[PDB]
Amino acid sequence: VTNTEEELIRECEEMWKDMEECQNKLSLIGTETLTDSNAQLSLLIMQVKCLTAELSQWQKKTPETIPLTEDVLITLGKEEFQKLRQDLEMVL
Amino acid sequence: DRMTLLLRLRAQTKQQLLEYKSMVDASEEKTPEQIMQEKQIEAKIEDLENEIEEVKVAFEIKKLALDRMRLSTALKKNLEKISRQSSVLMDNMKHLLELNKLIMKSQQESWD
Amino acid sequence: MSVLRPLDKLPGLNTATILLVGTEDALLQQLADSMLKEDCASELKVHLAKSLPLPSSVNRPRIDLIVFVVNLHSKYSLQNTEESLRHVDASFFLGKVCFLATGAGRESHCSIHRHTVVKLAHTYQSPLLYCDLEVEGFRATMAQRLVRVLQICAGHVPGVSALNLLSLLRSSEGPS
Amino acid sequence: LQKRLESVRKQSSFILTPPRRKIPQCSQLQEDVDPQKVAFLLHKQWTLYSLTPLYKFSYSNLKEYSRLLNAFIVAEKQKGDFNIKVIFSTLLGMKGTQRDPEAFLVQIVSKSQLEGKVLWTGWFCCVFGDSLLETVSEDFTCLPLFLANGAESNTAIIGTWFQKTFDCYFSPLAINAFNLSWMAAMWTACKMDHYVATTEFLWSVPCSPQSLDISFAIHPEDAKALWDSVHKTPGEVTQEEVDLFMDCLYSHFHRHFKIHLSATRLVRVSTSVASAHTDGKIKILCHKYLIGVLAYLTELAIFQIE
Amino acid sequence: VRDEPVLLRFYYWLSQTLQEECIWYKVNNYEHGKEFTNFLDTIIRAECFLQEGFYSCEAFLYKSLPLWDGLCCRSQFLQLVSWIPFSSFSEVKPLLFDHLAQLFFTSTIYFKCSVLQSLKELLQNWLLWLSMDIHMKPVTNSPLETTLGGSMNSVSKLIHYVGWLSTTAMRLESNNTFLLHFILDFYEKVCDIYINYNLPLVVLFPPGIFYSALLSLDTSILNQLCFIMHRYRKNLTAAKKNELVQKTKSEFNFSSKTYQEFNHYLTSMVGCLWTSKPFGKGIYAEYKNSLNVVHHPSFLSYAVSFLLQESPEERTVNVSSIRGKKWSWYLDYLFSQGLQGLKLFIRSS
Repeated sequence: VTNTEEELIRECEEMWKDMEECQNKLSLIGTETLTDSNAQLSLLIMQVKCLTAELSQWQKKTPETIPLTEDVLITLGKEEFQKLRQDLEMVL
Repeated sequence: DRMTLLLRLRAQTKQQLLEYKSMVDASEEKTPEQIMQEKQIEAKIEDLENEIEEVKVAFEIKKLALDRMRLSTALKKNLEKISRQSSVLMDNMKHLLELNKLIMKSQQESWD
Repeated sequence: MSVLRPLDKLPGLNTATILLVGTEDALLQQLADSMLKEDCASELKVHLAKSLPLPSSVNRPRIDLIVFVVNLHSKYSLQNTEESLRHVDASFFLGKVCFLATGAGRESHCSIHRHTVVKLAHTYQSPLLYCDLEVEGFRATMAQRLVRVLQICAGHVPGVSALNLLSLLRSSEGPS
Repeated sequence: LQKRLESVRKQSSFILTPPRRKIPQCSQLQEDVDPQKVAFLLHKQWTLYSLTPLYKFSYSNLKEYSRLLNAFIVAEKQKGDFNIKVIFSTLLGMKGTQRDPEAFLVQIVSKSQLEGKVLWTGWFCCVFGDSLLETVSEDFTCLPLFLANGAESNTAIIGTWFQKTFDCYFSPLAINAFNLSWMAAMWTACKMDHYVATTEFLWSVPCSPQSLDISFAIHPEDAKALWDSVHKTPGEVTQEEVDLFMDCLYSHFHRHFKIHLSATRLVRVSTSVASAHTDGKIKILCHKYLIGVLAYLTELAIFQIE
Repeated sequence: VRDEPVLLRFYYWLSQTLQEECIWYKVNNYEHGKEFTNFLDTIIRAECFLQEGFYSCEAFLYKSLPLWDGLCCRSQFLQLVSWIPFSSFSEVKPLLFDHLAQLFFTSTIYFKCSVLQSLKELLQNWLLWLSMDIHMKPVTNSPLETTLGGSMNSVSKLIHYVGWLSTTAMRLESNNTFLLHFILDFYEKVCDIYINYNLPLVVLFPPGIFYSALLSLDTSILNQLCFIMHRYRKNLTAAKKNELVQKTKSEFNFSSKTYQEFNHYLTSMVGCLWTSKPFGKGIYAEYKNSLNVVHHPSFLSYAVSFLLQESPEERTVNVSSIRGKKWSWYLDYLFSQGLQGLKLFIRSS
């Protein structure tokens, strides 16, 4: 349980380095305000640029092989069985 | 229980990293901007939200299928060998089968 | 400088915030006290604001949600909000700006039109909700409603993003 | 029934008031309009109510309805001699649209125990109420607006009688504080070359445990020179003309006292034309612009029904 | 009585009753709200005795759904939306379905279950009127296939909107079974449209509901999934008999996109139960036997209890050798507990 803890410390450490690399690329983009005369055009044209931006990203991501071996899924399964027992009392 | 904290902060960090990467891909990738009508723009909005809903239910059903296969093999290796948690796990399965038998009789009488 | 952006710094570890923007100080304080009654799995940090642009503070976290509590019995809450949405970014309007029009239960003493805040939300692409914060039973329904928006904008659920909240809160009249 | 369906969808949508309105014309009194009747209608205190359209109303059955009303309101005072008698008087020539039904007058005039003293005055009318006429049948008579003069206990015992005979129900009328600013801008859009009163405004502060009132007076020759600098497109009163006229009145108050009155609530507008209040109290002080105000009150009275 | 001024005067009274004597127009009295709760109990028994909603009551919900928050007699307000009569789909969605979806994804899950209990009673009374509207109209000499075809896309976009409400709110709560019982109770109303209502339209749900119910941890969700898919076979093959008669006139025809989609549902569910090939097109050392009838975790409670009732002096646990003769004894124990929908599915499909 301790070695699968420190694997999840290290996998959350390397994606913390991924987001601060994305934070340093995002700070170069400056200020962009919005007026009243062209507010319907400056929010819907960029939504076409916004919905295209994760269309490549949700298709790049595979079903992720999360490395878990033993003694986490058993303890999460008993917590799942404890909430399944309360849900079948409430639906009764 | 620290493993729920590790999985919840891992899913939160994955969601924040995915929305940061989509914000960087929105700031760095552009479209050709022309003079267009509004209804073709909202038609592209509804077609893109149908396509992004299709790939999000594809990723959700494949990730949930991998999770249920790992939980099925984890419960198979759990109930292969008799352990010390069986004395409450057998009582929990007996209470779940009695509550499910009551839900079967209630569903049959309610349907008739 | 005196600008606002939702993405400059780090949020933290299971910690979100909310920027309560309004003119009334006794009405938004009871909304701020009622959000701490409904418990959750995240640390809540309620920020109270008068009018945008804010003063240059350096101890501010990453902002996940800015609500604009306008009053339907006051034009002073509307004219400060019109000066508030000039100094904003277009990345706030991807599902991170909610509106609250208080005074909707009293249709005898109202001081601005209902179609005005619809037209303010239609050209700026923001969801519009109506609630009366003078009733303590209505305020706990409102304080439940600010938490489940803040679970989306902080990214505490898998699969639902901030622009997924904008697609669910759309408003369009029937073309027939 | 299909035009009853199309009037719901304008009320179900958020749009119900046009942003560009017409300046009201000079309503000249015709020869069919009685001059001695309209002087009695002026300088009186009125309470407004809205009403659903009536059933089996005829113009020749008023003699039977006068005897049933005189036998009932004496009896309601006995359950809790009276020399009172109601008069159903019909007025002519007030209508501008020919499809409107005829308005009439209901008084209570005391008899001569020695003209009697009028204790209560009821008035049913429909001035430019054409949007509700095609939503009713031809059996229905559409008189939405009602004005009462007198005590509220005499209103409830006669308003009981319209519930049990004509299958209707009275509701209290209320005008919003947003809609007082449009009718104040309409009263400053008038044309005058005669004796005028003072434009009186009154705001109330909602953020107090007690009441706080501000009396505010504007000279109307100073109001007319303030209006035409704002009013630049003639013939139409727009959305931006009224909201910039209220903003320069608020900025005139702001440089002296540093109190924002745009957070407050406007409750009383009294000009040279008429005086208004939010709960339905009106005092019409002009006869040349009589039906222009009363068509605007039927413009609100259909909206509280629908 | 279908007289016109007896219904317009009832419209003119009760619209003024709900407007003046409402909740938020008062000074927050609990005693007048109890009488307003007692007045709404008279309305919900009068709309059910008449079997059509009043024209005052749907006009009040046009003006109150922007003004409602989600509490303060929720159960009397969600039954007031349950008996609204049928209209067009484009008129309901700016006035009801936009203001419902602003409160559906944001309130609690007891509100999320009470919307789908209200919409399954809305799917009762709308399909009850459309089942007998064909019978009581011999007047129009024109064919009614444009009017039934105009009523076809009004109700198929109804179920695909609530099916879009069901597969999005599953992602919000992240697979709770308490919402999943009342999604499949809403499709119990869908799957009885040709047998009980005689309406020639077969609509299907997107498969985010399907693999969340197939891979659920509950036996009763798997019984109701095998109940609806048994009803989907008897609705579609009887519509194949409707396609075979109406081929010579080319009037009542179905598209070929619902036959290839239904083949994707039937092949993928027998690969997770019977064929032992769980990887298909939607889903892409015992990975071929991780998902079976006896290897599913909801039926694993019956798999442990089968080996205890055979011999309660056990030493090893062997759940993978249940084949042949004691596999029929394992199906005899599952059929006796009340799995009647799985018994009718295995004898037909």
